[PDB]
Amino acid sequence: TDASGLTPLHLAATYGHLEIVEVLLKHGADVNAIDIMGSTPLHLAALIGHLEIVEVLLKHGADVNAVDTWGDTPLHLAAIMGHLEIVEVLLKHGADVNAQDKFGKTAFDISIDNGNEDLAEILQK
Amino acid sequence: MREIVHIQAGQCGNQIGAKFWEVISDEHGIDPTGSYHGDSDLQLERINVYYNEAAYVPRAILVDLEPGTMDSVRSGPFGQIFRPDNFVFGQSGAGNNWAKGHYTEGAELVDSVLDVVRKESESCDCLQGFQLTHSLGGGTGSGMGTLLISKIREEYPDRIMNTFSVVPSPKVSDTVVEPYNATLSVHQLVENTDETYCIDNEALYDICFRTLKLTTPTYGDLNHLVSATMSGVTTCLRFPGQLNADLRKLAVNMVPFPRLHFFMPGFAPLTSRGSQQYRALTVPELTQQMFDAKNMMAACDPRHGRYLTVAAVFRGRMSMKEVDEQMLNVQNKNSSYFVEWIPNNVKTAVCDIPPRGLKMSATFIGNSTAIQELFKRISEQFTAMFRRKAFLHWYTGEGMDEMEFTEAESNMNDLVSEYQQYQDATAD
Amino acid sequence: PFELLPPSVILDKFPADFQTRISSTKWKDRVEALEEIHNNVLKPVKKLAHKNQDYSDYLRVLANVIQKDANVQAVTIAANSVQLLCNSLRSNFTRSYGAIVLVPLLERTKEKKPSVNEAICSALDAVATYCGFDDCLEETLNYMKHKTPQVRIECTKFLTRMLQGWKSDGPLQNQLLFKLLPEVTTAVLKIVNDTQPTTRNTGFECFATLMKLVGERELADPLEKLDNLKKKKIYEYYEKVEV
Ligand SMILES: Nc1nc2c(ncn2[C@@H]2O[C@H](COP(=O)(O)OP(=O)(O)O)[C@@H](O)[C@H]2O)c(=O)[nH]1
Ligand SMILES: [Mg+2]
Repeated sequence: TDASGLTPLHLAATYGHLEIVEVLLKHGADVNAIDIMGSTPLHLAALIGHLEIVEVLLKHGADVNAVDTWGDTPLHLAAIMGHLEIVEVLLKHGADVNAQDKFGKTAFDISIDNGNEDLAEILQK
Repeated sequence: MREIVHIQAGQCGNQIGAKFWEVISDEHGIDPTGSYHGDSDLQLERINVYYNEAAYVPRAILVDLEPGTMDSVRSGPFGQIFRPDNFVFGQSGAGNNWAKGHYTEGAELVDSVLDVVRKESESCDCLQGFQLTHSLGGGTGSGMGTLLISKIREEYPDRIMNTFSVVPSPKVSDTVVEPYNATLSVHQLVENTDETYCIDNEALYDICFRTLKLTTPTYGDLNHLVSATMSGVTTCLRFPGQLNADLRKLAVNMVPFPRLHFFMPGFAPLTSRGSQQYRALTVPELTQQMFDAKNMMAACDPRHGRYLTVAAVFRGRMSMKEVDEQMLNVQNKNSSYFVEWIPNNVKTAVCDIPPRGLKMSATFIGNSTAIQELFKRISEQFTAMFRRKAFLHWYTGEGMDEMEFTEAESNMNDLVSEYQQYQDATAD
Repeated sequence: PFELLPPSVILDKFPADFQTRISSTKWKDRVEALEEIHNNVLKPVKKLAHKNQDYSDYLRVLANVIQKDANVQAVTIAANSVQLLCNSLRSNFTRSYGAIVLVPLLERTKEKKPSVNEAICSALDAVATYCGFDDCLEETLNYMKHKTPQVRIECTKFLTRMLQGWKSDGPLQNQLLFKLLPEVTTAVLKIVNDTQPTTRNTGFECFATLMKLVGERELADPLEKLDNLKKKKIYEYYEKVEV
């Protein structure tokens, strides 16, 4: 970690470095490592939309319902940006849908606050 | 108020710009050679606006940092008609970075563009204004475009600045820094352009998918709707009409407040690429399909906001009296969705010449407060990435301070709040 | 004054890889070359050498990038160095040093980014505090009649700044008085009657800041040619303006 708490896994999962992720995880890098803001490598992977990274993170036991300082879970971030394939994979690994951020808007309240007709279909199917 | 200088910047700018010049050159009876082969004289009545005299050449400037689209346009069907000297294309690209186009490598090329801009302006009897096509989610059209706007603004402070800005969406391009670029670009258009047509790609995609029933829409499927919409909103400018003749008269009728100059265009009927839709829709149909959300080029529900000003343009031989009855009806039957404190805010024009392929068409231009939904959508994606400062090193590495992101985010939310402010104002 | 400080010498510190780098087709080279001499040579000093040092060679390479460089980033860091020079070199910009940067700063007031307009104005203020109205007065009036609306409002605001801190030497008949109505009040009226509102708003202040210095009855003659409306916006600032 540095002055922010970011690990090589955070930054590899953020900027789509799959080969760097698979290697760090083979040699035992903490998947649930949080930075100073509570962001896990799964948070940043769901944010940028690296599907292959999101699955590899989960396959090593990634906390799928972790919360950062702002109260967002990887399901919130995969939804706000519209990475629908990642939205599915999270739910298929037990992503809780009722998580409320500091503002109180859940995953379904974000599919509504932006009128995402695509997301509303998957979010309850 | 006569001649209009057209500019296309970036990948998307030169794409929809070349497709727009194909459309109007045909409507004005101009073949790729530049010669006139039309029949009616109304085509040549106001050809001086977009074209120059030859021995007809478009008054268009083509800009991009990447020379890729330079050759894709010249290899196009109408690529031989543009002036060779009007191609201003740099060496390196923009990498879909607003800061590279606006601050770094676009500023190194912008002086070359203003030299071509000046050239086309000196040969104008009376320059009416400028017209820009670009994408807000890109790097060159977003970054270098807003720089070109602010540069033209300081050199031509008396001319209208009009833009055709397309909005990024996850349903099309998968680049994640597009909310950054669009937020930084909207932060410029709100303070530099006199009028801006919002062309949402999420709306264009939903139209090709849910209305034209195309499973996998391509950019040609999307740019077909853009060229049709651009041809309609420019009809009154190139054909001898009475209402909204020049750029300023249109802006004086459509922009009640300076920052609220973001228009929600519509068009009917929604045709496909080379399909069969012969039967010219009736006037009551053209009016119903004009005022719906399924024909808006912007992902906003007009039911969620109020229309400040409205400009409707009908094309084709039809009963002008039957048009007034319909345009009156939709107003007094949906009076809650029209601002009371602006009397006669809806204005309808008629043009005898239809677009090539149809007998009756109708183009909608609305200054609705529902356009805040579009900015709310972009502002949500912007903050989601910005809270984690993802990819910020792109823009800081090109000189931008982190504060510039906070300001552009703040001014966009101010623009949203203002659109809500007049959505709640009453008459009493 | 606390200006008994030892004058340090900084014209030696300039590395050989500078005049080549500051004249490069790569923006990074020009930005880094200006920034290093700003942060490492000009920043950690407070009193420069007034004698046996000709900074005019360095000042004109700053004006070249201020006026002509397209990289707005370098324009900012270069104008800051000008402000630092004339600050740390009190009573140095007699004529050549003051004029080598004045008109490039006025021309570059076109830039609208607040950080850049802040840097160029603060340097224009710093060159004015040591050259009150040498070239400034005569040269500032020229750029209030410039074609660009942005350089009109900024050069007009800049006169108000110098006009505010106008203490002169006295007793009377200074360069301002003999140009009061022949040129100065005429250039201000063009701003007062500009087509744009924010521009006129600058001239309203600038006119009211002028009536603050010279008796308000002395300028009642050009006041009557003005609209009764423009008279109330001018009297508006007269209550707020002082010095
Ligand atoms: N409708 C439409 N949108 C486009 C087209 N090309 C690019 N875009 C959009 O523009 C954005 C990328 O900007 P682009 O023009 O490629 O980068 P630029 O060259 O720096 O302006 C993406 O979000 C795309 O959705 C096009 O042909 N049609
Ligand atoms: Mg692209």
